[PDB]
Amino acid sequence: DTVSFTSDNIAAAAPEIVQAMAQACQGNAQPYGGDALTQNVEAQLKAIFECDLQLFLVPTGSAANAISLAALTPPWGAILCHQESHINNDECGAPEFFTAGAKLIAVAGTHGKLDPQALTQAARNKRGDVHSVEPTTVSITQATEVGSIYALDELNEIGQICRNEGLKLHMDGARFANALSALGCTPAEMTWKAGVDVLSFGATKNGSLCAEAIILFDKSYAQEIAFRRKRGGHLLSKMRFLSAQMHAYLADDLWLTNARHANLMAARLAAGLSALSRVSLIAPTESNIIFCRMPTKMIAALQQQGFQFYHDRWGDGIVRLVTSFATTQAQVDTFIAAAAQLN
Amino acid sequence: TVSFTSDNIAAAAPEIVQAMAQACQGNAQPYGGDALTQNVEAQLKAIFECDLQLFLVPTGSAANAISLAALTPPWGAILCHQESHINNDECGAPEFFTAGAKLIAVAGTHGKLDPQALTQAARNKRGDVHSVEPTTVSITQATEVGSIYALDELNEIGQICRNEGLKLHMDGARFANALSALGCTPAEMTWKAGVDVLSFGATKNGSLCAEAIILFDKSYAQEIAFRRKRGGHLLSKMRFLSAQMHAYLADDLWLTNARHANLMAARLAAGLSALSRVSLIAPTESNIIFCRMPTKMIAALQQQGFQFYHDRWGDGIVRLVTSFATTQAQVDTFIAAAAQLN
Amino acid sequence: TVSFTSDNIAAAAPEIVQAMAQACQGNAQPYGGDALTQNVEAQLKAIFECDLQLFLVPTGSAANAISLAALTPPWGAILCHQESHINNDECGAPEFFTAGAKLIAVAGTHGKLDPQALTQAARNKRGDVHSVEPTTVSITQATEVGSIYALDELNEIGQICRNEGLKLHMDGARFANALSALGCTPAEMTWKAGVDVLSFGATKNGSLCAEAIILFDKSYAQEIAFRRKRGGHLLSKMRFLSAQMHAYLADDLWLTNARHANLMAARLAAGLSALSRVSLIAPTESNIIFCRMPTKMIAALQQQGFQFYHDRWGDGIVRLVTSFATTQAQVDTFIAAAAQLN
Amino acid sequence: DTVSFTSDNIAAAAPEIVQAMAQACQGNAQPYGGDALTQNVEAQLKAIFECDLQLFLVPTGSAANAISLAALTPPWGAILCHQESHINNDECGAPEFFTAGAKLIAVAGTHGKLDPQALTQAARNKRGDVHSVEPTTVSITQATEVGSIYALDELNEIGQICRNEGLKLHMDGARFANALSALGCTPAEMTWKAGVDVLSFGATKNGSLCAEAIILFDKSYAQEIAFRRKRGGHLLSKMRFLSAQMHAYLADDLWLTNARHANLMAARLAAGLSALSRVSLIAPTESNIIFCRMPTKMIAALQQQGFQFYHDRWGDGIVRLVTSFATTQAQVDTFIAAAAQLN
Repeated sequence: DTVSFTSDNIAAAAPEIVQAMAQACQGNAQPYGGDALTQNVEAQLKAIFECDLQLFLVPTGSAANAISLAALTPPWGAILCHQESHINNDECGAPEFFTAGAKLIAVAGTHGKLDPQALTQAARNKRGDVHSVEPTTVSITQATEVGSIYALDELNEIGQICRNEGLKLHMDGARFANALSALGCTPAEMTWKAGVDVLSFGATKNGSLCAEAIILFDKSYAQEIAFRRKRGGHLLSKMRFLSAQMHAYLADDLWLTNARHANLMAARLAAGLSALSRVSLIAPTESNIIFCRMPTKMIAALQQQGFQFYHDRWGDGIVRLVTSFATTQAQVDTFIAAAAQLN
Repeated sequence: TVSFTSDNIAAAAPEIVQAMAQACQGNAQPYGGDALTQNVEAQLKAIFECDLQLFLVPTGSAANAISLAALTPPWGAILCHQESHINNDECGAPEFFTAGAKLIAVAGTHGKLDPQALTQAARNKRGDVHSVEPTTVSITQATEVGSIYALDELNEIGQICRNEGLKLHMDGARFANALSALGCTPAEMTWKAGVDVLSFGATKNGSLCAEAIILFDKSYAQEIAFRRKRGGHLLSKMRFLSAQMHAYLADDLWLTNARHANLMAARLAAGLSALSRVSLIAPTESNIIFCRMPTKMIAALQQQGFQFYHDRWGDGIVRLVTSFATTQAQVDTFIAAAAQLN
Repeated sequence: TVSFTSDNIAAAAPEIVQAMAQACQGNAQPYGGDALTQNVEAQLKAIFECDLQLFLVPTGSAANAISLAALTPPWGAILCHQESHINNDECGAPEFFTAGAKLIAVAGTHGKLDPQALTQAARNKRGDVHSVEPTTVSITQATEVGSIYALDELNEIGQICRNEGLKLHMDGARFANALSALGCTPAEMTWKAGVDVLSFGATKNGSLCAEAIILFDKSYAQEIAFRRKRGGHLLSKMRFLSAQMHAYLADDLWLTNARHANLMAARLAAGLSALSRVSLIAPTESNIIFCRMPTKMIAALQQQGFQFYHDRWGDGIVRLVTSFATTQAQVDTFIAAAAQLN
Repeated sequence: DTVSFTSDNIAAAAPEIVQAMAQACQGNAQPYGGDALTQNVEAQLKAIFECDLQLFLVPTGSAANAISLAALTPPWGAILCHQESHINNDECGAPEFFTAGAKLIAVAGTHGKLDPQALTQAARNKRGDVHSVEPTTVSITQATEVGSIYALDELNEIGQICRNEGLKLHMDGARFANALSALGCTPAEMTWKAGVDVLSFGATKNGSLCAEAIILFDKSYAQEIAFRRKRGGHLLSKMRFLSAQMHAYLADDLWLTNARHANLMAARLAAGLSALSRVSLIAPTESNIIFCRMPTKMIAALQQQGFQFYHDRWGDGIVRLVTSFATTQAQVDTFIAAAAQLN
């Protein structure tokens, strides 16, 4: 039962990250992010993104989305996003809670990526009608929930659509490092250079304990996010224990190394499974998330052998396999050999 | 730099950070599905001598707002003290989670609620559709100024909530500091007095960010679970919040850390009150001291590297907060520096 | 000009404005304490053949938002059609009153929910703390596309709500148009089918602004009474909202206005459908008609002075809505003008 | 049968008000304020207040207060008002609901007014503190709930405080005309000349049915008030029947005449009572609201004779008497004669 591909949050934290917390719990520090360790992490993130920004460390990626969307969306506003996006399905209405009831309008798109024409139509729809909610913000997940990745030309176009229609762009980066490692571009080209204004920098699924970051590029919303982070109960007094994780998460490119390894194990797992006759991939994997089609008997037999994964959410035969930074080749190859015998 | 500003400046106890290292191995079911979250819940059931449900949260203000949101309707009112944490230092976190409930201040001394004023506030404009209806009460134990409710005052507040059909929530951010001074069992300070939901605090008493919502009336379990997730306070890697709480309760570490913090405040106040120009404004009950000093003493102590809060309550008024990590040398140093400036 | 945009452009019925002048004499107890508001409620108890509770509101959007808010928790979900009014033309009024409840669109043909698609959306991710919990269903009768739920279709939805622990709300802004086309009793259309709260619409059928929240499950009476006051929908001089509803129901005037509106729509649809280039999306059931016209014909009718809503649902799709004041000459003028354009 | 002085909401409309809705009935009109009568009413208020403004007709004065405060106050903001204000007591948290949970902070003051020193102290309190809500808006009631009337000097002083502290000033004017008639000033001097940004122009208590007006002087919140009026359910389709009330309300100075009559019948009622030996006035009468002390037996006898009033909400023997536009000199003389016989 120890071989699981349900999610990347089942894994523990990196040894370098837990040791940073043990080295941080020394002496006294000014609470609520006014310490020296938090200032170093914000300055380090500025050099990584090659621009000025403001750090808002939060304990949950869902809170990183809800606080970000609340600073940009008025209660009468609308948040354009994908139907399968995380803010629309697996947050228990956390955006609707923080935005004081702003509506989330699902926009058509393939492979978890917003279609540019469908986004422009949704943005201009009923603009000027007092009887309708007004689209103000667009949310894109990078990497997407279905294991796909926006390319640089796909991100730049969405940003331009936001510019032309007066919309704000928020990037859900719970698996940000997986998309960055698969493209090899700089973090700036994948964020603010493409038009992203607020970024939900995710680190928990990539090796941290709970240290998530709201990376704000448009500092005009700084007062909003700061007040809304405290108002939501996400301003921790002993902040240095969340910035200790992020400091080790960014040191020596540990975050890039962890994400690269997770993407390799997923490509190895998808290669071994798609080679089977009765198994097919819904799309070639680009991150650490795999969506494949297996015969229904193969799903039940694999779960009966101890393998844990997510099924029966996206239809019949659809199985989601997610690797982590701590996934070993033995775990991947064992899952391949087990499904091969059933084939 | 010797500081008595608050207990949130200290780190965690060495056992707390080490229990996370042991929990940092292997894979575990996320969002509280691990056996460690089940253990700390079963451990808290044995401590409070009753059945309960645990909801770990990162901050104590989140524990308050989530607890109050499960008990208070939007058209309801939360009866609390004027100087309470939920009414001042949360940026309207209760008003946010409760979908706009109204916090009504109730008169009282030393951050405590007066039973007469509470009864008059609970019965004000009952049945009137034009006014918000009182529904819940919030008390802080120990209070924001370090005062401690007696078990007899908690029973009276609890009986008022039963007579008026209200719900009782306790802000236990410094729960351990009040429990050690009373020497009573946790059950007598909570559900035996009538407390329905408890914000079990541990951060100030030696944890990194382990706060707990202790629900005694399990009829609100579905609302707390949904609102904690809806508010973004449901962490995936729960075993790292549970590992802090496991070491926090193991071998009575929380009772020892609190007894040490309360004891260090007693020595600091007794040594300062022995000075001619230094007097105590209120008797020290937990780990928060309120004393009066000469204005030159305050500036001279802050030039030497001593940190504390002063202007927030008056001229010459100085607040000193000791934590589990304040040493006997740090207490005697601040006293000797004040004695020289005397 | 001759307009078929909506039935809210119409005047007030002469009997409605007459009743307001008959009620502007003397004093009366405010906020519904008068004898006229109590008479209108008792008059509705006899019409619906059951005990109920009346909550007069100035707007049908508020009637939907207040009703759904009393039934939905903030972490809950409202199951409705994609083209429903609460999901399109209320500026998030349900999301506002419900403190951010998520409106989930359920598949359905001709603006009517599919029973098999509704039962799947209710069971979907039940027990998942990460997902919003479906709590209520909202069906519009008559619907926005001009269709009408039959009695067997209303009872099936009511059974699915009872099977999945859901609460049923009925949007009845054009409730009378659906009742007159079926000829059944108001009880058979509402609570007998399983409806728990009804947005009884009267403005579009000849009233100025007297909308009514008819509550059959009186356990939510306290919620609605507090939420319409909390939303600013509790008028002091309510005897002038109940004066409209009294004349609205007097001598079956509301049934006479609705029957006339449906007959004028059947006349308009018959003449247009007989034309060569004009097609009906579906046969008309209420006072609302959706038809397909050539693009040149639409602009030509707009250039002659005729008013209707277009380019909101597609190319060539035109919505024509008749009112109680629509004359046969206005209808025959629109038929003759569109016929000349062929 | 019963001669009541409970409030001015028990009365009906002026004859001109109900006759105006009958004339605005005939014909078809564009809904949701698109008709010509709603525009003409807005044009009249531009001439009455001698400035450019925007009109938002609402059914209740609580809706006028809550919608106005929601446009000015952010969710983390704070509303400064009096403890006994209508928004803090008799609206069932309507301001808290429309503002998405903004806090209402009570400011000390006498006769329902705000003290300038206590207001500056509440505005400067805990500025820049992220843990505390930030004061953003001020709300004053003219005339106050106890019938007291702000002077023009007191109104201008509060306005400069709002400008010195970056605050927005909203005025609750449910009995606006009662205060305007006694001061004898222009409507502009009472509102925007003193710094009022949005006004809850009240008319129901002065002879209307439900024609309450949100008058916006700072049209930067125009888009926000329109969205918040519709989102709250206060955008009526057949608005030509709310503006028809307001057209007759403003025609031929009917609103000034009704308010003067209400203030006159109150001054006559207070003069005849204070002359009696056993009933005294607690405060000088300024508008249509009176406060007087009576022995307990006189209250019970007046209650058994049919007279209606509030008698135990403020103290021992404290009786509040409220006159309206429909109060006659026969109704005033009858109440005084009955109380004189009891004396």
